[PDB]
Amino acid sequence: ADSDINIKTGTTDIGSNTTVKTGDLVTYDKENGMHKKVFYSFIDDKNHNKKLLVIRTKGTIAGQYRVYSEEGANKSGLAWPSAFKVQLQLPDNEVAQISDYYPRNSIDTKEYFSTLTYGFNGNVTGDDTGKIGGLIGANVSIGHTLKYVQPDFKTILESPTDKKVGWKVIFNNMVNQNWGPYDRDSWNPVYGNQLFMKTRNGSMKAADNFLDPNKASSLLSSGFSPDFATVITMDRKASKQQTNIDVIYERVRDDYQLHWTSTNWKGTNTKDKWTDRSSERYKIDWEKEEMTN
Amino acid sequence: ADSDINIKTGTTDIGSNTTVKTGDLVTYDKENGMHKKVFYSFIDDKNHNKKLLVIRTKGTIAGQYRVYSEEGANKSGLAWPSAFKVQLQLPDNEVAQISDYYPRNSIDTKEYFSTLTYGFNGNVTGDDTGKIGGLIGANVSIGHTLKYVQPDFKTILESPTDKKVGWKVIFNNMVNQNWGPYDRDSWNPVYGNQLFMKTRNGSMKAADNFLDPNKASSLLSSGFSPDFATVITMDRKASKQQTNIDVIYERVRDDYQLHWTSTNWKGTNTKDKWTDRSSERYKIDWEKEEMTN
Amino acid sequence: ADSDINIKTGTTDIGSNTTVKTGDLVTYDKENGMHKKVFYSFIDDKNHNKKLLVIRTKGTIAGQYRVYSEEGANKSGLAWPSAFKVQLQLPDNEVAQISDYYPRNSIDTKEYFSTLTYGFNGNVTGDDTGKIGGLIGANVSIGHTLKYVQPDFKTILESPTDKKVGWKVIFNNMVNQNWGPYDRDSWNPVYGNQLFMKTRNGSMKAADNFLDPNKASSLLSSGFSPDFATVITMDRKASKQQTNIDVIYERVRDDYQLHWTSTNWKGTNTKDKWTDRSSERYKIDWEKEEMTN
Amino acid sequence: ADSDINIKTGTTDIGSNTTVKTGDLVTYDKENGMHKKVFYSFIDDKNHNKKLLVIRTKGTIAGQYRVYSEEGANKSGLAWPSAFKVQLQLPDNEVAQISDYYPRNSIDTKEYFSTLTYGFNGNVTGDDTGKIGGLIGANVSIGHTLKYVQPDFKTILESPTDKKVGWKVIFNNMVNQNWGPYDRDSWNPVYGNQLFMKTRNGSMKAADNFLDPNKASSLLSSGFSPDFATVITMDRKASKQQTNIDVIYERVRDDYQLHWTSTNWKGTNTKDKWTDRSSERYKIDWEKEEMTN
Amino acid sequence: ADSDINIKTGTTDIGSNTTVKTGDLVTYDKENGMHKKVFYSFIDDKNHNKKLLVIRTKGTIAGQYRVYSEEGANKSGLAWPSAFKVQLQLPDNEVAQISDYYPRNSIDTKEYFSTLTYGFNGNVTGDDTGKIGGLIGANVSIGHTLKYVQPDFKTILESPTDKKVGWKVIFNNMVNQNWGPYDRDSWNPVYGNQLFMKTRNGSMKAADNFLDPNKASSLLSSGFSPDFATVITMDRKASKQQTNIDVIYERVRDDYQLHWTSTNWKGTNTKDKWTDRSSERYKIDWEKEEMTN
Amino acid sequence: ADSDINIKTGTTDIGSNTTVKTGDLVTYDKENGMHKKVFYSFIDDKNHNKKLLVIRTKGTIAGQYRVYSEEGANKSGLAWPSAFKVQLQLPDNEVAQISDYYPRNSIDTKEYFSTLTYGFNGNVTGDDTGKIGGLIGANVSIGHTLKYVQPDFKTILESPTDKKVGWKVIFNNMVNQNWGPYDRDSWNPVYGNQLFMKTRNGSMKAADNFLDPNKASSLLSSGFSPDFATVITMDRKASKQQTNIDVIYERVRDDYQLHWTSTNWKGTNTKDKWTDRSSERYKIDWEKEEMTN
Repeated sequence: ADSDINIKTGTTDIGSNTTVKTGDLVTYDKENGMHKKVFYSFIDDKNHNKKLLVIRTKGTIAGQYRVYSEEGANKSGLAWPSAFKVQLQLPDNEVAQISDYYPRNSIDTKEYFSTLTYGFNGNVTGDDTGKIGGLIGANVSIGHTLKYVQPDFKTILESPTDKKVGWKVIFNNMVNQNWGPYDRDSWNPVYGNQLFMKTRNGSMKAADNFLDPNKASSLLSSGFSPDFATVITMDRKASKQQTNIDVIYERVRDDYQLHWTSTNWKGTNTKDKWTDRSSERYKIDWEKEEMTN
Repeated sequence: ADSDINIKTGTTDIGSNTTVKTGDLVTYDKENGMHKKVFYSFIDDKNHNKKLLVIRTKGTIAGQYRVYSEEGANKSGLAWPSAFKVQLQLPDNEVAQISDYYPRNSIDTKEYFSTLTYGFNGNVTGDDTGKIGGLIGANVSIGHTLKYVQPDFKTILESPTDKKVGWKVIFNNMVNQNWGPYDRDSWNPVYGNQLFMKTRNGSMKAADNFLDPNKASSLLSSGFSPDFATVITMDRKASKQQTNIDVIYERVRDDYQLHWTSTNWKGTNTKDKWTDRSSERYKIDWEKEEMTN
Repeated sequence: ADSDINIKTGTTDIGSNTTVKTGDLVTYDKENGMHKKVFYSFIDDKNHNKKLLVIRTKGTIAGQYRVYSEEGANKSGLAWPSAFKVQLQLPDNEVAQISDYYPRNSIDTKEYFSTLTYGFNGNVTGDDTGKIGGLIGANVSIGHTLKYVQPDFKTILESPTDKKVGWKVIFNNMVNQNWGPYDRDSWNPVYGNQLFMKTRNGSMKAADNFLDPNKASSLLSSGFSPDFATVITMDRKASKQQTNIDVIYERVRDDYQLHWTSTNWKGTNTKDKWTDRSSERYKIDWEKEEMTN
Repeated sequence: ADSDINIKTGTTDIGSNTTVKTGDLVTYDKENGMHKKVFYSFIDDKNHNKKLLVIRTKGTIAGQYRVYSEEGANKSGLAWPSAFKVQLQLPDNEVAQISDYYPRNSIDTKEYFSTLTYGFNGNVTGDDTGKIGGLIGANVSIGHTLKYVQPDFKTILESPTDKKVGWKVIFNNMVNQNWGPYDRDSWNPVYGNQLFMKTRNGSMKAADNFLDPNKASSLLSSGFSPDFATVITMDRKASKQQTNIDVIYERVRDDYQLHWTSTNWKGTNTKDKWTDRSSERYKIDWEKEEMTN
Repeated sequence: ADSDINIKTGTTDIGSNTTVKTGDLVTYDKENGMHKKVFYSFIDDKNHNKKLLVIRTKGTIAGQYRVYSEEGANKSGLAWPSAFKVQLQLPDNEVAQISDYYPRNSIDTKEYFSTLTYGFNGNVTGDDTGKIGGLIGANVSIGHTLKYVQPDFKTILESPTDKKVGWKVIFNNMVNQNWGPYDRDSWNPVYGNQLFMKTRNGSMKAADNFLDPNKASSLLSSGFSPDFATVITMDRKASKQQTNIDVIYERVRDDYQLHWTSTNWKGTNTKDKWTDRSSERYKIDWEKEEMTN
Repeated sequence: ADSDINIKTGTTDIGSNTTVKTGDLVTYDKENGMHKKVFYSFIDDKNHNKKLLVIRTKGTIAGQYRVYSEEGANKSGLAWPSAFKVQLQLPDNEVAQISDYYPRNSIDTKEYFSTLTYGFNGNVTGDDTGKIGGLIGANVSIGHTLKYVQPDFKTILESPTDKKVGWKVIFNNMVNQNWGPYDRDSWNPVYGNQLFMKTRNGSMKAADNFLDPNKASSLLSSGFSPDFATVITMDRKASKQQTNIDVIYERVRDDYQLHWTSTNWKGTNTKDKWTDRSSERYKIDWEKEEMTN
């Protein structure tokens, strides 16, 4: 921080004594169930070597966790979102550049416990018959415990360039009725992948043996709301002061099936079965300081 | 955060050098037990590409946790709120759009502990006859503990569109006298669903074996107070500057029944038995900057 | 928060550039042991569609925990506060409305631990007579732990309407000398309800066997200090600009009896035996911005 | 909080555009070992319906933990502070009223853990004589752990009226050299009350077997420093604009006695054996805005 | 802190009453997969004895966790980033100097638990054949537990000079599907280094038995975003007011190889196999207050 | 704090309404590997009885952990930093004085847990031969656990005078691959001091059996960055308004050696084997308010 290097807090920040122009653009993709919103801000700070545009991609991508197929009361399929993505990209010829973005990837951590225990113990015995016993034993033990926190979905910044940047919010693992957690590769010889399995031996229809969406991550059904920031810089001398930028909102769905094996339910999961993409092109005008679609 | 992208904090926010018009609208629906309040704010920031309206839906929806029927000291039923909802909807023909909302869905997390321990141990026996013994054992154990916090109710943002948005605050699980927690599906072969059961063998009227409301989640009886924000944007060039919007407050009740088998108490719960819906239309005048009903 | 929807913090609040008129009104009800204080504030913000009055009910209701009954050396009774209440009410012929209140009901939570542990272990034996013993075993163990924090009293907002609002701070459960906790229904076949029982077999007068107030929640004796806010809105065009409002401070007391049973003490608790109600009418003059009693 | 009811923070607070007059009055009572200090502030805010006076009582009351009696090397007594009190009282004829005070009583909490564990385990044996053994067992258990933090002294707001208010800082319990905690009633058949017992059977004089003051709560010896605030309101139209108020600082002492039983030290504690009271009258002049003694 | 030495906060910071010149410079290195961004700030504060330039190196270095080799179906290698580095260096002939930098190295800590437990116990036995028996045991244990937090990567400031400074974010250790953690030296006689081994006995080809990147530190694949700051000072009297500086972004990759023994999978890791170096020369002009590349 | 004594925050602090002159002085000692930086500030506050100079000693001293000798494959030595020091001293004849400094020594704490557990257990046995067994036991246990956090290095303020002040950051203890912690006196009869021993039995060259620096405290290699402040006061009437001050940056290295015992590695540590001192003289001119070297 500025204070760490003996400089007045905020001394190096951009934006002071500058008139900032903001805007809001909303688009609803019915087919893809995506409410997409861009909130932008043009900052042309004259004490800065470039014009700046901050693009905040928000809105909400519905989850759409849903039983889609059902062939027999012993077989059914469930579609669920294994990944949500937001990506922005400047066409090859553009002179403006991706300069910054937030959030970024943070370094995870874990706590580790190492334990060593020494012990001795004696023991004198007897009986109503006069006999007397004796016991002397020792003991040692080495314990190791690992502790780490894990979110239902991980928010990752995709390797950016000066032309593109993106974020993917991917399913990590999830608790199923106080068990697991489970993930896309969880496997049990008897039950297979129990990720979204309600009962193991329940005797009901297949379509009726999936975890209640309310008892699972809310992003799976109701959805995830992007809140990412992208900073584009533009030279004041660039010959062309109009820039196009394409934005993609995407949902990748997995296929989780449950079938009855005469004795119990067994679950299977196939990755990236379906991909839903919604694309929009925005026109950036650095002279009028407006963004449109 | 603005500071993460080297921008002066607050530089991109809307509302400066703007006169904000606010207002309060209260409606009480006695039949449905709902105190409904709208707190709105028109922000027509000329440096923003559109007019802005912030609609805050508050007040509170009574829980209405009560014994509604009773067919003898052996049977009785209890109605309880399994869900509270608030929805805002713009008629499809409106040019105005839903642009943002808060709160949204947050990624849940959990703690995982994996432990591995191994030890050795000596032992020497002996009796007053000169006999000497000896024991040598070793062991290993693998253990894993899962930890996660669970609210009694979950606050969820439903998949919004540019015309409708909503929230649902649904019953999750609950502690019953230091045991459980229990949920809508909890089932015991002997007692059934004990969620709101006061005693297991209690020898009293059935209408009196329901948990004391003071010992259960306060939202079940006294109620929940919505505190949601919805932002609507409007083009300043739109020919028609009046917008209608409907707001619905809702309560979904389950049916928890208790009957005396002959040896103990057994509980059962029926989902979404009743739905109380209170709707109301408001008129948004973007030129006068006022909301009415 | 305003920042969550890209708006400058505070942009939406009421009160700026407004002269606020405040007042203090204190009333002491000796018979009911109640110090009742109203702190009011008139906010007539011309950019808000209505006049506002914020009423803060404070002061403090004495607890009055006491050994009031002494029927011989084997019987004695203790009166204690199981609930404290504060209620505000507008008459039915009023155009003014209850618009907001604080605090409200919060969603409680609980932490849950699920553990699975298994292990193996060898074991060879031998005595000074050639014999050699062997042992091989395994083990599995499932365990779950429920953790939840519990306040001595719970502060609850009762289902409000546009004419009435209220809070009740009710006894939840309490620790009795490093044990329990106990509540209004704790029942032990031998000692009954030990909520406020000092000793179990002590040989003293029944009146001297109650828990020292200094060792129980301080609200039980010294008392609870309300700190609630109610906001009332009034249309500036309504014919009458005067409003009456009744405020009621209330204390509900239980009766904890202790009796000697030949060998030890046993306790019983009777619910809501007494109710100390203290009401007062206030006049609100919206034109002079004064509140009086 | 004001933000909870959509009002600009601080809007309803008193004190703006007002000249506040403050003062310090210090008194040292030698016989009672009490440094008494009053810090006052007159706030005559013209947009508040009454004049206000904030009286803060500070200073320090010496603990005075000390061996007062000695009867040979077998018996000795120690006087210690079990309570510190501060009270303010307006004569009954005064029109001025006590309006608020701080701190007040807060709701205490506790943590409760409920645990259930399942357990199964097999086993096989076989000596060198070729005979095979076996063993199959199961197990189950329930555990409860209560956790709660306990201060050495509790700060309590005594039930106030519109004429008097006070606080009492009472001894709760205390750790004695890692043992305990112990309180005023602690009892052990062998040693009695070990609250301030240095050793259980040390060979020294009684007057030398009391716990080192440095190893016990600092309030017991060096003392307690009150930091309470009392708010008094006054009608501006009151004919008489002078007010008298008495302020009392107090210390209540218990009697801890030790005596050699021939085999070990035994402790006894007598409650409220001595009370040291220091009262002083102050004159409040609401017109000159000064307090004097 | 300034408050610690009785000085008004910020009193000694640089930057007040100074016009600061800032700039952004973005460069994308396709061959090396690096988005490089320099955000600079010239602060020529006349009450400071020298000119100052704050250089912040940001952007992001892709991780590039990939399967580069595959000699058959039973042997494949994975290239992964063991270190990310950012360095700045002023030619040795420059009069300008590196003055400060952030972050720096912080002192690590660890928690230590030492336990001593001693116990006693008895046991009285008796069989239906009138036989009685006793049992008296005793024991003592000494436990020791070590707790410490371990980031997947460590951020280290390399020993700087007045001409060169750098940081290195090096792989520390990581959790592999709840096991481990593992590091570059982890070794098992059976499976070798299991750092990125998906299965121990799977029958898939080698190239398909590497841990899925989504289940490993996100810096390994998507990458790390540098956020370092360097402060350079310059004498205002210096004859040459232009300075060259080289900035180097680097990625060091290890080579983790898997091969099927015939019974299971065995992994090995080769350190610093490859190094990707991306260097760039910037021109600093202290008179014009701009940086260019 | 000021607030604790009813005084407006910052009222007693120095610096307001004063023009502060600051400066940066950088020196790099190549032979001792020390980047030395002084950031100073002259504060001549006219409402303060003396001129002040705040000197902040920063920069960083390289750790320099390294294999210095390799006499054979069974013997090798390692040099490492056991202490880092920064000292300032005013010559005996100087009238200026050391007045304050930060950080200072903080009082350390530890957590102590004392436990007592007792219980009972019955046991009924029986077999096919007809036998009927029985068992009754009792048990008591006393456990103590000590918990305390320990930094790898301690930062200590050396005893200052009005002419000298200093800080020493000394090696405390350190975890070695999950074991230990070890310190400078750690000793095991078999392996001796395992402080920086990589493997106990490893069959490689001694020069290759030292802990990987990345797996040890970062200060050991990359170095420590001082961040200390000392304030010097000067009488405005002192005849000589020039002051000399000498600054020392120091590194003290220990010698850690490893030799092969023909069966395993054995570590040894020799204290303060080497000392690297870098001294610098600065001239303080209180009239021009500049500092030079």
